[PDB]
Amino acid sequence: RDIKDEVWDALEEVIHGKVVLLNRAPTLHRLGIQAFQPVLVEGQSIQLH
Amino acid sequence: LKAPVFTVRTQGREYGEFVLEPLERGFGVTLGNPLRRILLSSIPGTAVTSVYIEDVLHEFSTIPGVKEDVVEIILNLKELVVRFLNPSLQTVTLLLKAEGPKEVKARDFLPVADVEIMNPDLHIATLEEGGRLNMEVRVDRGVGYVPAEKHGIKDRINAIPVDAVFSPVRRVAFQVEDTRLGQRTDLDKLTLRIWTDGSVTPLEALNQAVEILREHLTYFSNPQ
Amino acid sequence: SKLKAPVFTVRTQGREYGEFVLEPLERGFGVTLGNPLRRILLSSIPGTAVTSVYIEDVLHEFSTIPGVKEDVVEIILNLKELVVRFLNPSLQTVTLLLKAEGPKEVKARDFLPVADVEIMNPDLHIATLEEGGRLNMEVRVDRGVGYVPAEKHGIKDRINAIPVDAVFSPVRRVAFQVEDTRLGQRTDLDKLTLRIWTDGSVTPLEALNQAVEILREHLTYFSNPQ
Amino acid sequence: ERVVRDSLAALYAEEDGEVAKVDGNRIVVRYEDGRLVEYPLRRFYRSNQGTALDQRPRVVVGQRVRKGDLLADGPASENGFLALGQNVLVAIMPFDGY
Amino acid sequence: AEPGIDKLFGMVDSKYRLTVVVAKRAQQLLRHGFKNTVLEPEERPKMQTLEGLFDDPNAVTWAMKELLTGRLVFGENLVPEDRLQKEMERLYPV
Amino acid sequence: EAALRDLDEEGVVRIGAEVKPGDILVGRTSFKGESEPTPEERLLRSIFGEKARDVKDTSLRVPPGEGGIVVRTVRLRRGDPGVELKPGVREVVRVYVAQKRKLQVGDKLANRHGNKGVVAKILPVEDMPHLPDGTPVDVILNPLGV
Amino acid sequence: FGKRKGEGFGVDKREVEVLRRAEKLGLVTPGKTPEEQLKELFLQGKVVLYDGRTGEPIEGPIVVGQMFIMKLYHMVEDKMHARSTGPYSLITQQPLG
Amino acid sequence: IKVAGRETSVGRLKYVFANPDEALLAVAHGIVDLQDVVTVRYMGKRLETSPGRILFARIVAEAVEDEKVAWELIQLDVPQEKNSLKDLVYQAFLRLG
Repeated sequence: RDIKDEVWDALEEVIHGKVVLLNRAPTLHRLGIQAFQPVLVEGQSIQLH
Repeated sequence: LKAPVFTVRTQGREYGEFVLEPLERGFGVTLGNPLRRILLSSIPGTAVTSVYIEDVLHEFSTIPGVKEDVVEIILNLKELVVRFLNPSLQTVTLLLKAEGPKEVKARDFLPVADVEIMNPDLHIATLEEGGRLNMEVRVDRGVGYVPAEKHGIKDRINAIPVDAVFSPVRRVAFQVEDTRLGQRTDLDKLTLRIWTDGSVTPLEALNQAVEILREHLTYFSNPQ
Repeated sequence: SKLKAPVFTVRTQGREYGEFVLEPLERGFGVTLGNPLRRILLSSIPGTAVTSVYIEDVLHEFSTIPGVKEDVVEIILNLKELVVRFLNPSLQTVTLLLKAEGPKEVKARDFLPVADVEIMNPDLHIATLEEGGRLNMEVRVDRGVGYVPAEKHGIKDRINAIPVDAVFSPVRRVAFQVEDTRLGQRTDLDKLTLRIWTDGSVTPLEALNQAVEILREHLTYFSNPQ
Repeated sequence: ERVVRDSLAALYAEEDGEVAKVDGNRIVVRYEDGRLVEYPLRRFYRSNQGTALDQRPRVVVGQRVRKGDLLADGPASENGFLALGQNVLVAIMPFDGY
Repeated sequence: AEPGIDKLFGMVDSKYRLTVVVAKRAQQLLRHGFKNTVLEPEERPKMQTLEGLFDDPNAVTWAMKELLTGRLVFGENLVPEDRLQKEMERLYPV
Repeated sequence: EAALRDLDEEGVVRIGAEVKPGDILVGRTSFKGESEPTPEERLLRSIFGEKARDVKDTSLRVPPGEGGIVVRTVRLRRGDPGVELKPGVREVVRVYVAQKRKLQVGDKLANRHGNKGVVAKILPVEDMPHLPDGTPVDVILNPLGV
Repeated sequence: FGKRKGEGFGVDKREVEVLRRAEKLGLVTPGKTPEEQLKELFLQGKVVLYDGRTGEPIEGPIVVGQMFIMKLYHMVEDKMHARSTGPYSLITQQPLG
Repeated sequence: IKVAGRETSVGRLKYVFANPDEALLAVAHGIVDLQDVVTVRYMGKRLETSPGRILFARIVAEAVEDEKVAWELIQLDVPQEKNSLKDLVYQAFLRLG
C-alpha cells in the first residue's frame, strides 16, 4: 500500500544506463550470462530477447 | 486522458515522419492502418499512361541509333513526376523530339500550360549520331495504380500503354510501439513514415488521407 | 472520375442486432472503413455491468449462504451476466436491491424496480433457494468503458463488499462483410455490410454512431503539428 | 468418468431415493429405505498443494435419483467428468513473435 | 549495441584495457561531480524524466562518450598517483 | 492504527479483510535481550519523552509477493479445553488466506499431448485473429511446435 | 456457412483472395463455387481468418478448432523472487537460499 | 517458357517495374504477389527476381544504411534459410561491425 506512484518514476531514474545480468539454467558456456539494459514492465515475468 | 501531441519531422519535399502519442490501447493501429490503405489507394497524382515513338511498333523492340531499348525508356518515363497547376486540368500530351549525339532530359520536354516538370534532370534516353528520337506521351490525373494491360488507352494505332503510376506516395510505413504516461502503461505511440515524389508532400499527402477519412464518417447520415 | 457519397442502409432488428450497409465505396475501402470501426466497437463503447456486492451476513467472496445452492463465487458470477440500461444520461451509478425466501429460484427480475433503470434480461437465473433460505443483496452497477477487473477498482460500499469484474462494453459481437459491387461503369467496387450485436444498454445503431464519433474525434489530433 | 469416481472426490447416491434439501453446504436425501442421510459438503478445503479442494452441488430439491447417480461435483469434475482444464477456440499460426 | 563501440575497440590494444579506462574515468567523474568533464553542454548525455530532460547520471555512459572525443589520455605510467588524486581535487573540489 | 485497522482486540486479522505484503496478520511481542537499550539508544529516547520499551514487535507480517483475503483463523491456546501443544508454547495462531487467481502473463498452460508453454501475451479481443462471422479465437498456438 | 448464404450475405471479397492462394497451394479444386472450395478447406480443418489489426485476411487458410488445455501448477506468482540483502548463514556468512 | 530463344516467364513480360517502390506498390494493389517472379530495375542492372527477393534486399540495405554494401552481402537469387541468413550476419559482421 505505502508505495506511492512517483516511487516508480524515481526508480526509472535510478537504473538509467546501467545493465543487469541474465543467467539460465545450465551455464554450459561463456553465454549462459549476458548483459541487458532492463526495461521495467508490469506483471511478474522476465522478457527474453 | 490528455490531448495527444502531434510531432512532425520533415526533411524536404519528399519525406516526413509523423509521431502521435499517447493513444488509448489498440488505436495506433486503428488509425494509421487505414491511413496506410488510403495514402496508397486514393492520393490523386499524375501518371504517364501512354507513349508513341515515331518508328516503334510494340514495347519489346530496339530503337536504332539509340542506346536504350524501348522498355528502358518506358521505365524512365514511369519515373517522371509533374504537377498540374490548374486544378481544372486533367490530361496532357507531352511532345519531345531531338536526335544526333545527345541525351534527353525531362527539361527537354516541350513546355505546356501550367504543367510543372518537378524533376527536370531525370534522364530519358541517349542518342548516337543518326539516332532519331520523336515521341508523344500522355499524362493524366488519377489515383492508385493501374497496369498498362488494364486501362488500354490508345490515342492512335501503335501508341503503347504504360503501367499507370498515379500515387505521388511511394511507400507508407507505420510503426506502433508501447508507451506510458505516469501510471497508465498500455498506450499506443504511433510513428508514421511517408515517402512521396515531390508532386505532393509527405505532410500534405497525410492531411488529405485524414480528410478523406472523416468524409466517409459522414456517409452514416441518411438511413433507409 | 471520383465516386460520390454512397447509399446508407439500416436494417435493425430488436434492440440487439443490426446490419449496416454502405453502397457503393471505392475498391479497398471495405476494410479501410469496416475494421477500425469494429476495433472501436469492441473496445471503446460505454455501457454497464455490476461493480461490487454486499451480502447480508457475508464478509468475503469465498463464502457460502445456507439454503441457497449457489456458492458466492457462482453468484458474483451469475451477476456479471446481468446487463443494466440507464435511461437518464447523467446517471453514473445505481444500487440495486434484492430480497427473497422460501423455495424460490431468484431470477434477475426479482430485483426491486428503480426508475431510469431497466433489467434488460429479466429471465437471468441468480440463485436457487429452498425452504428456509434467505437472501439480501446490494449490487452496485456502473456506466464505464472497457474491462475493469476486480483486482483493479476495489469498489466497496459496505465494509464486506466483494468487488467484482466489469464487462462494461455492451458490444457482444462485431463482424463485417465486404462483397462486390458496381456503379454501372466501374467494377470491383466494395459493398460494406457491418453486423453489430448488443446487450441492450446501448444499441447496435447508437454503438455504430458512437464508434464513428470517436473515430472522427481522433482524426482531429492531426490538426496541430510540431 | 471412472476417474472422478474412484478418485472418491465427487459425491454419489447410495441407494434409490428422492432429494430432500440442497444447499451450498449440505445435501440431504430421503431414501426408499426411509433413512434420511445427510451428506455434508467439503466446501473450500485447502489441499496439500494449496489448491482449493471444493465440492459443489449438482441436484435440486425433490430430484428423483436412481442409484449411483451424482449429487455433487468434486474439484476439476463437471457433471462427473474429469475437468482438468478448459475447452478453447484455438488458432494455430505464428503470431508476430509472441 | 553500445553507441560507437566498434571504434572504441579500435583505440585500445586489447578490449579489456578499454574497460578499465572507461571505468576509471567513469569514477573520476562520480567523485568529482563531473566538474572535470571534457565535454561541452550540448554533447552532455541527457536522460528524460517525467518532469524534463536532465543530465545523464550514469557516469559510465559519460565516460564512453567522453572517450570518443579524443579529449582524454590513456596509458601506463603517466603520472604520480598521489599527484593526480589531489591536483584534480584542486581543479574541481568535492 | 492504520497499520492495525484490520486486527481484532487480540491481534488477529478480521476474517474477510484484504491483506497485502507488509501487512500484519498476527501481532506478537517478545522481550528484548541483554542489548536492552544500549547508550546510543537510551539517549535517542531521552530526547523524545518516551523511554525504552521492554517488549518487541515480532508480528507475523505477510511475505513479499503473497496475500489475499483472510478466510478463517484458528487460535489454539493452552488452558483451553481439548488442547495441549509442544512443551513451553503458550498459544499457536493460524490464519488461512485466499486468492482468486486470474490467468496472467507467465503462467504455464499445457494440453494432453505435450504441447506446453508460458502465456507470453494477452491481446485485447480487437487484435485476436477471428472468423468471418465476427468470432475471435482464444489461443494462438504456433505450428513450429508440431 | 448455410446459416450465412441465407441470412442475406454471399461470399466475401477477402475469402476469395485467400481461395486464390489456397488454389496455388493445392488445398482446393480450381473451378468450383466458393462454397464448394470453403467446404473443401473446412474438411481439411482449415478456415479463413481475418487479422483483427487490419481486417485483411491471413494470406492463408488456418487450422482453427477446439482444444482441451489445462492451467498447470507453475505460476509466475509463486516464482518471482528477488533480494537486495537478507538472511545469512551461521558458519559461512553467505546468503541463505 | 522458352519464348523466342531464352527462357523467361509470362510474368517477366507483363510486369516490368522501373524501380523497387513501384514493384511493391503493385503488390500493395493486388497486381502481383511477393512470390511471383517479375522484372525490376534495381541499381542499373535490370533483374529477374520477385518483389519478395527485392523487399528483403531493401530490409538489409535500410538496416545497415549502406545500399551498396548490402547489395553485395546477400545472395538474392535464392530463398533465405538458416544458412544464408547465418552467412549474412557473419558477412555483415566482417564488413560493417
